[PDB]
Amino acid sequence: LAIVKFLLQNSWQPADISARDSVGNTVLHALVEVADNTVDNTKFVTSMYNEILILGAKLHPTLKLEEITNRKGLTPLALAASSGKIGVLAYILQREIHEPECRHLSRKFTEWAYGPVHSSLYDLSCIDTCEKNSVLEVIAYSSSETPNRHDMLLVEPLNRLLQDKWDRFVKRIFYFNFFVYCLYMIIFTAAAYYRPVEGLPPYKLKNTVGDYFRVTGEILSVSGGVYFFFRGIQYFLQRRPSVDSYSEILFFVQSLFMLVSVVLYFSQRKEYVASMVFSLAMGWTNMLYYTRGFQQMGIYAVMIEKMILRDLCRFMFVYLVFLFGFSTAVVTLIEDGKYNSLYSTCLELFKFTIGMGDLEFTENYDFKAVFIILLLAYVILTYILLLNMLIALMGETVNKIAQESKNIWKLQRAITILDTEKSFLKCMRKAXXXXXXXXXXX
Amino acid sequence: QQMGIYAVMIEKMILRDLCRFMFVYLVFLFGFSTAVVTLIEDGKYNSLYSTCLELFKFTIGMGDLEFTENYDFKAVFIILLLAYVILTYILLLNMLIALMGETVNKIAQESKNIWKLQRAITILDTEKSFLKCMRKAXXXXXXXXXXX
Repeated sequence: LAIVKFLLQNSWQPADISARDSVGNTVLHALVEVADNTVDNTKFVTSMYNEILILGAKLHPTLKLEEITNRKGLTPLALAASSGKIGVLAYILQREIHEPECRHLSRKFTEWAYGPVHSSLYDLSCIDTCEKNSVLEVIAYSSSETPNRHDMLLVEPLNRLLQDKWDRFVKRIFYFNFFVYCLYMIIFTAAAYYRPVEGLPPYKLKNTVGDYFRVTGEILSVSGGVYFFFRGIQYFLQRRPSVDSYSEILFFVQSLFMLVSVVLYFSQRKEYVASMVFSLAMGWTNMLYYTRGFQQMGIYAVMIEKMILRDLCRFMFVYLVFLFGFSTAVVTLIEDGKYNSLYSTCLELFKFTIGMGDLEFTENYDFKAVFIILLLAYVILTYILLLNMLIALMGETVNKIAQESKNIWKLQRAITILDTEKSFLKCMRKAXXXXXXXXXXX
Repeated sequence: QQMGIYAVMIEKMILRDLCRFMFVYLVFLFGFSTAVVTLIEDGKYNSLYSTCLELFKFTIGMGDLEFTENYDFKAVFIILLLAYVILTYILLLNMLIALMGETVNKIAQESKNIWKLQRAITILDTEKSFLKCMRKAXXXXXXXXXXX
C-alpha cells in the first residue's frame, strides 16, 4: 500500500492511475487477475482495490475507474466474472462507501432502517449492462467448464435478482413455452401413431376427415421441427466454437432427426420411419429438460443428466467389454442353432443383466457343463461384480455432491431466463435493487 | 419405535417419490412406448396399451426384450429397446438411490421424533375423542445427577 500511495502522491512523477498494460488491464484489472479465491487472497485484493478507488476519488474525481475496459472489452467486474474470481466479484458488486465524494464510487446504498430492520440497495451495473455484457450474462453463459463458475451466481445481488424476475414476469412466460411444446409432442406422436399402414405410402393423401386431421398433424410436426433447427443454429453461431450444454445439444439432435425423416419420406423410402421413430423418442425424453426447475423436480433432473454423462463412458464401455468377451466365448462354443451368431448369443447374454436371463438356454454345442460354468461366472461375474462397485462410487459422492449440486439447477433457470429476455427480442423489460432485511444485531 | 420408524419413512418417500419420480418414469416409458407403437404395424403390440405394458415388464424384472416379431426396420427397434432398458430403469435408478443415500446421511436421524408426534396426536384425540371422559386433569420427574 505505502508504495502504491507514494507512486500516486509523490512530487516527482505521480503515477497515471488509469494506465493500461499490454493486455488493456489497469491496476483494478490486474488485481482481479491476481485473485486466487483463497480467503486471505480475497481479503488483501479486496481492500487494495478499495484503496485504489479511495485514491482515485481523492486525487482525480472525474475518472470513472471501474468502467475502463481491458483489450477484450472487459470492465474489472466483467473480467472477475469471466475468470471465476467470485469473492472479488461479490466484493465489487456489494461494496458501498460513504465519504465526501463517496456517492459516485459506491455500488449500493441503504435507504432506510427501522429499530428492527434493514434495507439494502444495489446498483446494479451487471443487470443493466445490455450493450456489452451483464455480470449475469457472462455468468449466464455459464458454459461452466469449471466447477468454480457455478458457485458465483448465488446471493449478494445476482441470485435474488434472478428469483425476483421469475415471480413478476418470467415464470408465466416459461409455462406457456412448456405448454406450447407439449402440444407439439402430442401431434408428432399422433400422426406417427395413426400413420397409414398401406405400402408405398402414402402415396398422396387427404380423403375424408381422418385424412385431413392426420395431414395437418404431419405438416405441423415438421414445422415444429424447423423451429428447433433454426433456434439451434443460432446457438451454434453464438457459442462457436466450443459438454457445456447437453439440453442444447439434444433439442438440436431431435429436430435434425425429424428433418432426416422428412427428407426421406418425400424421397418415399420405406425405412424413413427408422428416422421418425427416433425423432419421436428423442422428443418425449427432452420433455425432461423442460420441467426445470421445480427445485424438487429440478434436482432429480440434474442428477440423471450428470450420471448419464459420467456413467456410460466409465461403465457402458466396461459392461460392453464383459458382455462382449463372454458372448464371443459362447459363440465359439456352439456349432449350430442360431445361437452361434455373435448377435443372437450376445442378445441372449444381455437378458441376464435385464432380469430375464435364461441360464442354459441352448441345448446345441459341445463340452457340456463348461459352458454353464462359463455362464455362472459371467452372470456371477459382470452384473454382480460390476454392480457393487458401481453403487459404491455414487454412495461415496452421496456422501457429497447432491448437496453441492442444487445450486447447479439454479444456473439452469438463470440461463433460461437470461436467454428469453435476450432471446425474447430484448423486448421492453426492467432495465434499483434492495432487499428487505431485518436482523438484530440490535 | 422400531415399527414406527419404518412406518414413517415409507409414507414420507411415497409423498416425495411419486411426483418427482413416478412422473419421470412415466415420461421415459411413455416416450419409448410411443416410439415402439409407431414401429409396429400389426399383432396387438401396436396398441399403445399393450406395447406400453410390454415395456413396463422390463422395469418389473420380467422384461421380454425383443418380444414382437411383427414390424419393420429390423434391429433399430432393438437398439430402441436396449437404450430404453439401458436408459430408464438403470439411468433413472442410480440417481434415485443417491438422493436417499444423501439424506441417509441425515433425516433418518432427525425423523424418529416424527413418530413421537403421531403417538401424541393419537393420544390427544382419544381423550378429546374419548368423550373427554374423566381422566387425569402435578408433574415432576425423578432425577439423580451429580453434579455433587
